Amino acid sequence: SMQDPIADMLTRIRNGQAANKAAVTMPSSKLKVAIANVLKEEGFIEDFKVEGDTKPELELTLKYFQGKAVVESIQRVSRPGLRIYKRKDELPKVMAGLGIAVVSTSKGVMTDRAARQAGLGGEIICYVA
Amino acid sequence: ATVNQLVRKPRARKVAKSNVPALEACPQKRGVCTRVYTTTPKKPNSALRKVCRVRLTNGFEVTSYIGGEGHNLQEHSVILIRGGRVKDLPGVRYHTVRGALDCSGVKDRKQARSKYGVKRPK
RNA sequence: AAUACGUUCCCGGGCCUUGUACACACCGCCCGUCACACCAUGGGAGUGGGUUGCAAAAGAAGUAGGUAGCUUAACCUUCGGGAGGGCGCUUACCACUUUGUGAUUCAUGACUGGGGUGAAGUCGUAACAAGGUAACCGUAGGGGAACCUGCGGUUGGAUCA
RNA sequence: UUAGCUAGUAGGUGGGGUAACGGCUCACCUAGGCGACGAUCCCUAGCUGGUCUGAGAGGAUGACCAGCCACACUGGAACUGAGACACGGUCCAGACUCCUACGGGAGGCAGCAGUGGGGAAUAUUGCACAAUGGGCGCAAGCCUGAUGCAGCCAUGCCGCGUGUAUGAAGAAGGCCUUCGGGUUGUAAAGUACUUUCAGCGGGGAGGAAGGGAGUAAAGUUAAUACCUUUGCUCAUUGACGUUACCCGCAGAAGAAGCACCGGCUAACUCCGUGCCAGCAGCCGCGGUAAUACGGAGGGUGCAAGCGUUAAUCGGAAUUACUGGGCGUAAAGCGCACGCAGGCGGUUUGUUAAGUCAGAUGUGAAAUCCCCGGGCUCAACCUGGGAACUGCAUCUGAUACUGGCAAGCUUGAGUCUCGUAGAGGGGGGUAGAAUUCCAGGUGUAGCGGUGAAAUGCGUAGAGAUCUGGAGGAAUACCGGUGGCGAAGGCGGCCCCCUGGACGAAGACUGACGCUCAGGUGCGAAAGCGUGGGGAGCAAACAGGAUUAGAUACCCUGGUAGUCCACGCCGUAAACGAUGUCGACUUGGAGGUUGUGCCCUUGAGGCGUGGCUUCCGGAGCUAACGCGUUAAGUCGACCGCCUGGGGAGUACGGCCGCAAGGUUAAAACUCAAAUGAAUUGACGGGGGCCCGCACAAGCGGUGGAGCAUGUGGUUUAAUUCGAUGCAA
RNA sequence: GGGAGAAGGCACGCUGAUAUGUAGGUGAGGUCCCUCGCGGAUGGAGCUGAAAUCAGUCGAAGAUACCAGCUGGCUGCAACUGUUUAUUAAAAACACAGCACUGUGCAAACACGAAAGUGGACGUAUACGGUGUGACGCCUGCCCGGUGCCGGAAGGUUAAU
Ligand SMILES: [Mg+2]
Ligand SMILES: [Mg+2]
Ligand SMILES: [Mg+2]
Ligand SMILES: [Mg+2]
Ligand SMILES: [Mg+2]
Ligand SMILES: [Mg+2]
Ligand SMILES: [Mg+2]
Ligand SMILES: [Mg+2]
Ligand SMILES: [Mg+2]
Ligand SMILES: [Mg+2]
Ligand SMILES: [Mg+2]
Ligand SMILES: [Mg+2]
Ligand SMILES: [Mg+2]
Ligand SMILES: [Mg+2]
Ligand SMILES: [Mg+2]
Ligand SMILES: [Mg+2]
Ligand SMILES: [Mg+2]
Ligand SMILES: [Mg+2]
Ligand SMILES: [Mg+2]
Ligand SMILES: [Mg+2]
Ligand SMILES: [Mg+2]
Ligand SMILES: [Mg+2]
Ligand SMILES: [Mg+2]
Ligand SMILES: [Mg+2]
Ligand SMILES: [Mg+2]
Ligand SMILES: [Mg+2]
Ligand SMILES: [Mg+2]
Ligand SMILES: [Mg+2]
Ligand SMILES: [Mg+2]
Ligand SMILES: [Mg+2]
Ligand SMILES: [Mg+2]
Ligand SMILES: [Mg+2]
Ligand SMILES: [Mg+2]
Ligand SMILES: [Mg+2]
Ligand SMILES: [Mg+2]
Ligand SMILES: [Mg+2]
Ligand SMILES: [Mg+2]
Ligand SMILES: [Mg+2]
Ligand SMILES: [Mg+2]
Ligand SMILES: [Mg+2]
Ligand SMILES: [Mg+2]
Ligand SMILES: [Mg+2]
Ligand SMILES: [Mg+2]
Ligand SMILES: [Mg+2]
Ligand SMILES: [Mg+2]
Ligand SMILES: [Mg+2]
Ligand SMILES: [Mg+2]
Ligand SMILES: [Mg+2]
Ligand SMILES: [Mg+2]
Ligand SMILES: [Mg+2]
Ligand SMILES: [Mg+2]
Ligand SMILES: [Mg+2]
Ligand SMILES: [Mg+2]
Ligand SMILES: [Mg+2]
Ligand SMILES: [Mg+2]
Ligand SMILES: [Mg+2]
Repeated sequence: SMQDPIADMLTRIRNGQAANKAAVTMPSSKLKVAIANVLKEEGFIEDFKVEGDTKPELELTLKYFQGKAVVESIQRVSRPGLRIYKRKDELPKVMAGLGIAVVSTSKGVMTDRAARQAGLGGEIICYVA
Repeated sequence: ATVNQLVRKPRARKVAKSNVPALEACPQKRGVCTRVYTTTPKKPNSALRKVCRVRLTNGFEVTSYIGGEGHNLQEHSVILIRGGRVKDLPGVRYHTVRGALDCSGVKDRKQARSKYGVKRPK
């Protein structure tokens, strides 16, 4: 049974990057759009566009730099079997700063740098490197 | 495997018993010799080791191994026993320490005299 | 001189593939009763203790209640005593101790079952090759021993139409 | 492998009691309370700041000190006292010890010392209230085995010394040697220069602030009396204390040992033995060349310390939350359903419980860390800061999770129509075939094995034909074909029924996945009852091979295999791969639907369900998996932590029994393992060669003769060769 | 199901309050009623009347007389309840349900009867008779040399006639 749409999205994008897919279409959601916005604001994906009235679908387009995939590892940290919540001063640091850790906070779904600048924590979602 | 299983069943340890039970976590124990004799090692090497079945003070009776050459100890002799077993002898788990109350040291010893209780030569 | 149809076969050798629990490399490895020594264990008619449960008996001192007696410094008195107090007795709680029957644990116990390590021991070769009956799994029976047989399943089996 | 416990027990009314609330207690009434979020019971254990180890998370632990509790020979009790059910207070019972005139009494060092036993081990029956405090006293003043200090122990940490600069005749001796050499080695001897520490003799702080006696001033009253306070002057005070420290004396004196040297790990050569003596944490050494045993020489490490032992942490990612695996090494319940539980598609609004931000209190002191200071440095002490990762409250943030109310269909379930199927249960029917019964024809064999015999035969066997009796399964179809959760299911027909898929259509609206306990199904073998029994076949009888053969082989043969109802719940219950969701290149098929094309052939183009083979990326130790992943994830359950002992015993449950289930401990071992590689072997296969066989020829073994070998005899029959290769 | 009344324990007299006699049973007179008398809905005047708490009291003793289980453990036999030698043996002796074998197709076997006839049985192989063992759990292992029983009449002997 589908019990983690975010994990499904991460699996789909990782498989698309592995198999050299131009774009990966999938059912979308508000949290999926929020995560795709963060992924596009960091250059990890080309772009995305929601298509559909009753059943919206995200159509994320992958980015390939010199053949090799731009995103190296996308790992779901907080899974729906073990919730992980970290304070402002306890946020992780992927690849000592070269990677990002998406965090959903009170102000929205921002990144590590944005959360640290704003001065508030949140609960992590996944590491992108 | 999973946290949901581990909260129900905590990860138990793998505690193993000590190899020196008769000492009862004690560096030394005083005993009285009961059966001093000689035994033979197992298959890989043949020799004639010197062993002694000694009754410890607490009540345990064990088999030690006399180190070096020359031991005046006999039945009804007070000896001191420390840990450490002999690999090539089955059953022994302890060593009689020389220089004890009655265990005399090895004669004409020049090297490692402290391990056999030998006075420093003049 | 004779004979050589052909590799069907004995012997020795050369190449490929297959299986191997062998690598001083099959004159390999290796299994279990049986005897002897030692060690640690279960059963064991019973034996001696520790702890403790249940149902009771038990009433030293000490607390609270009761007063057929014994007496009385503070208060009152109408001057006789009164109120109150103490002693004694009794009732209620309780300790030591005692009786009956259980539970747990420790040591011991004739004898007995299984297990482990052993030194050129006795008996046979079940598994590892198609191990020469192909083994293994569950089960029932049988036998000194490894094991054998029947039933159901697997190839974690070698050759070939 | 401790599952039910609790009847003052849960609550209520009233009374009593405590300083205070309260079944704390009493009388009555209600039958409740705890418990798989571990009740009850057993063993062990003082708790915390802290300490060790660990980068961290964690593990171990409660030495000193500090905060709390309990205890004072054992047990019970009460009184005084604000404060006790009281270490040096009281009463009683029990043991111990002691005095006695025998009537009767005295005591509790788990205080400081110290004594006797235990142990491997734990200190002197030392000085002082001079200071910091306590108790009493207005004060002076007294007590203080707390405290301040002295003594012993290298028990731990820190510092210093045991001389330094010269010093090649490379002195002498020792070590080995290739006898030329090098090693000890600037090491030593000798010269020069210092005296830290130990000793002697002098000087000499600080821990001392306080107190008493007078005097000037202030507060007081009637008072200059008496008191308190503020300054002043002389008395004064130290157990440590021959104090710390400084200075002069002289002399290099009085001051270094232990462990190791084959690899792990830094260090090699001889001598003595010869699997004996002996070493060892592992690998292992010694059988005459031991760098491994003992000694010597030399070298390495540490140092007033050096090694062994006992415990803890690390390495051990070897209980893995950080940080593992389950196809083959250990690890998927045999399968399915499902309670509690775990998780959960998508949108809005609301709440803000988790989560996120800020503030407050607290998180003792002590300890760690950072910046400074004092001890001549350090150990040690100390000031500030940080930290104490936690908790409670308040004020906000609303993305996520959670609660609430509305929606949606993509998840899921249902209708309407067809399709295939050894899906299951029950009842009938038809042949092949085997075995017996009866009859006919028919004569000397039948059966069996590598070969034989047991066995059936002249009482007519086997064979043939006819009729009859009874049991099981249904040759070809028949396939890496189908169905079913698994086990499993194969003639045909009927009756009832479960499940799966597809064409198009609408709603139900998260109703969804997994599952500890629990229930159900569950190959064969096995047991009970009542039947059946043709063939096959455990046990068993006979024959046979073999040294033996309680087996393989042959001839018979009981349970069983069969039916109905019952019992166990075991398998290599295997795809050794637990259920579901989606994502991630292809080829060749198999089965079964469905849409459209000129369906001239099993013509083509798409789309579904199941399944087989090959294989790319990816994964794996490799074999191998590879869209039906063993590729990357998500939700859940179960299991694994070295091989034996052992899935064994005990214990609880189930079972008529066999047995099943839950499941250890002591002891031993240095391995036990799986995928693959190179050899070797196979009573495995394929191919090939050689006088190796097959077709010859001649000889050897038969009887003397010439030789060598073995044994015999002797003083020697000298020694060596001892399969083919003597 | 049992052992089990396991074993072992506390109260039992009398008086008073509860209640000058409770609960419970029986249960009249007063009021509607009828499909009207031997009737129903309320009604408790009564007599009867346990069982316990609280307090007191007397004796050494309150199931105070008569009546009225001794208990537990280890074992052999028999399953048990019964029956058996009237009149020395009551038991381990017989029976027993259960189990096995055998014969019995009805005009059945068998037994009493020279026979009729009857019982079996006015039953019909799940019935009857006989023989063995004797509830129930694990089983009944090998042997037909001999004597009985059954199946066969190939061969030998064989009465009466
Ligand atoms: Mg060649
Ligand atoms: Mg025993
Ligand atoms: Mg009493
Ligand atoms: Mg009394
Ligand atoms: Mg074999
Ligand atoms: Mg054989
Ligand atoms: Mg085999
Ligand atoms: Mg057999
Ligand atoms: Mg199977
Ligand atoms: Mg009250
Ligand atoms: Mg670590
Ligand atoms: Mg403590
Ligand atoms: Mg005292
Ligand atoms: Mg003392
Ligand atoms: Mg001692
Ligand atoms: Mg003082
Ligand atoms: Mg005094
Ligand atoms: Mg020299
Ligand atoms: Mg001073
Ligand atoms: Mg070494
Ligand atoms: Mg660890
Ligand atoms: Mg692992
Ligand atoms: Mg395995
Ligand atoms: Mg294996
Ligand atoms: Mg399975
Ligand atoms: Mg099972
Ligand atoms: Mg909140
Ligand atoms: Mg906060
Ligand atoms: Mg300093
Ligand atoms: Mg602190
Ligand atoms: Mg919400
Ligand atoms: Mg159907
Ligand atoms: Mg289950
Ligand atoms: Mg069966
Ligand atoms: Mg047969
Ligand atoms: Mg046979
Ligand atoms: Mg049967
Ligand atoms: Mg199993
Ligand atoms: Mg399995
Ligand atoms: Mg399920
Ligand atoms: Mg299928
Ligand atoms: Mg493949
Ligand atoms: Mg078992
Ligand atoms: Mg052969
Ligand atoms: Mg009444
Ligand atoms: Mg007897
Ligand atoms: Mg009887
Ligand atoms: Mg009997
Ligand atoms: Mg009787
Ligand atoms: Mg009699
Ligand atoms: Mg008749
Ligand atoms: Mg009998
Ligand atoms: Mg019987
Ligand atoms: Mg018999
Ligand atoms: Mg016969
Ligand atoms: Mg006859």
